[PDB]
Amino acid sequence: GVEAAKKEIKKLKEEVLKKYKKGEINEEEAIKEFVEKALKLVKAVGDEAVKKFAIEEAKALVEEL
Amino acid sequence: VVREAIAYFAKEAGALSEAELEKVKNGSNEEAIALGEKAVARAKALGKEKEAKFIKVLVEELKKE
Repeated sequence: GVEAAKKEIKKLKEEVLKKYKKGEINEEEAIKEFVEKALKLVKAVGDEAVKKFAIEEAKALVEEL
Repeated sequence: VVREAIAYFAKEAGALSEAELEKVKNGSNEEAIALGEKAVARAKALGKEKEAKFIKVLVEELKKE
């Protein structure tokens, strides 16, 4: 559901950031990996709550890079 | 969600105009791609390099569709 999808989107952002701060991926690779997997998640659970949350987590991800 | 994500990041970056954000959201695929490429160029010109990168990836996604 909405809440489980949001949990997965946040956990994905944290996984991507951890790879990036470990040096395993660069900035653009981090953006790409988040965009690809979160788009999977949003299309599977397309509620407005999920779309909004994913855009917000993308904004937090980009700020932290 | 891709269109809305591009419109939101171009808004936050100030890379597009209100009319252009609306045409990103509710225009044709080709004009959405065109305006996103413009927003990429405009955001990089304004020093929003991370947002330019994010928006470039989303436009690649619009093409892939």
